[PDB]
Amino acid sequence: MFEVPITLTNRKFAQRRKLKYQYINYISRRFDRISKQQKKRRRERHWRSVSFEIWRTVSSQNKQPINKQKMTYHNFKKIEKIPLRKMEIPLLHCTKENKLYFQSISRGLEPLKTSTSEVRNYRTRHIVTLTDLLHLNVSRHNWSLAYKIFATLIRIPGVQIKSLWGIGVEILDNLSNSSSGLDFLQWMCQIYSSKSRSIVPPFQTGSRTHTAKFAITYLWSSLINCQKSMLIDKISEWVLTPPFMEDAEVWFIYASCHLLKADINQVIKHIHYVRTFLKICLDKGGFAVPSRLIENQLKSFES
Amino acid sequence: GLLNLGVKDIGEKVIFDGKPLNSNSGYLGNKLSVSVEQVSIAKPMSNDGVSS
Repeated sequence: MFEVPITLTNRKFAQRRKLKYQYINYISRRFDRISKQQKKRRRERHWRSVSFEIWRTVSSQNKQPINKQKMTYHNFKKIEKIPLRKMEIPLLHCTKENKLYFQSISRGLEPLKTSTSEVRNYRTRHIVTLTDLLHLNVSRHNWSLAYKIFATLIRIPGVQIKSLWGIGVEILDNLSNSSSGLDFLQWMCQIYSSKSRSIVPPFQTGSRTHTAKFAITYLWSSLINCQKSMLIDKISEWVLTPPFMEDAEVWFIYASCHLLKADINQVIKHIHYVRTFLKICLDKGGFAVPSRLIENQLKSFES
Repeated sequence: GLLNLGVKDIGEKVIFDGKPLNSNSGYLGNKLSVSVEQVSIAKPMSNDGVSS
């Protein structure tokens, strides 16, 4: 009853997405008309926008104005009537289950089986139980079992590493026996930071644009390994090998490295330093409500 | 660093598309401004083939 961490499937689901986005396109085409293939799905899904430290959202103010009824019954069924037929052609080539699937999604029903629910089979149902027991044991603070789970999981030739916070917290409350925590974190980062589609990202990703998980997690957690102090110039040397260098938040990680080094003219240059990266992190992002707090601290330093 | 100061000297490189805009007219079209910003040098690193 939880998301699976393996690449969803082969099967039907492609032909279903076919039917879906093909029909979508026929209706939206005739709709702009009246208002006046993996690739068809691709263009289709394509032309569309793809007191505390909140990445504040973009709120409503310069946005738009009001609309007034577009769509009576007699006029919707206009736009519906033709594309449904063109659909009657390749519907003739997809399978019965997907005839009825398209039929119902087109009546506006919504399925009550899931892609997981219907992908039957010895092996996957076993993985499903394995991963469940993982997520359960981790909820239970049963770090030992949990760990056993995780290990037998990743042993299996199907699981992609989308279960890393799995370890990153698991191996984290497991001081016991294994290289851990930062080990995993900076490992993830080093491996998946270069070149060396669906079924993806925010908490996994590749290069050229940003990479939540591994990056920021080791990138603060090492600074927490320096709250273990009271290391830094290392974290800021290899933090100081950008660029993605639009990673503004990592600009704030850098400025944090300088406020922690600051804790004689050396300490000056470290406070000068943090003063610089805070605004080069006015790049944009959006942190630290008043930087005048950071700066009141920097004046407690200036003493 | 010298480079980031050096590049700062080069400044823009300007070229004009020449579209009339349909205002004889002194309008030269869109103005392209090409200038670098800052330069960095990565330490020597070995990527393994492709795949980053």
